Amino acid sequence: EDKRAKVTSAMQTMLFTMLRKLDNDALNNIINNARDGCVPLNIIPLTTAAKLMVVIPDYNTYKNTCDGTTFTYASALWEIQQVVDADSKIVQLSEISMDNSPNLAWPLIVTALRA
Amino acid sequence: SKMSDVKCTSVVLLSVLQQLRVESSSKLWAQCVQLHNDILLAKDTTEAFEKMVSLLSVLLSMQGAVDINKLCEEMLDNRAT
Repeated sequence: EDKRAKVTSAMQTMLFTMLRKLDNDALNNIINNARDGCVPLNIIPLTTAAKLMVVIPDYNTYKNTCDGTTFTYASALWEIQQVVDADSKIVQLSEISMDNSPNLAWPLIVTALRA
Repeated sequence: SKMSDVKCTSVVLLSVLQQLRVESSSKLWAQCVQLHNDILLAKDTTEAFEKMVSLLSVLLSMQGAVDINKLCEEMLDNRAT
């Protein structure tokens, strides 16, 4: 297992180098985002009414990515359908707030749709 | 162009998912494969890059699998290589 791990290690290392060098806004979005703990729960869908799900750990992340009902992700625009807290319980856009953010159950989950 | 490169990266991405044992989820792999065939076939860089963002998302959606932060750790300790 040890030797094959380092294979997979080299292969994964080398992949993000292929990725970095490609330097493309949409990927870099989702790689950088992923680094903050902001990851997709399912396949990013290409279409328009297929649903997207992602985790938002931070109120920062929320601020950087959400703004009213729009969700900026993967170099395209998304329509925040619903948000739920860690407890699987619904959160209204207006509780994800200045002042209230520290009373919420991070991380949250945005189900958005493509524009 | 770099349409050459997005296609190479995509071949390597599939192979990474491979080595993290995705074929034992006959449907995630189905999606991956198709996402992979789609872009090798792409005739303009856009479609390609778009199907490539979806393919990568599968990686990034896998929990234990890759920790990018730990990856980027070694990325910077071996800046030569």
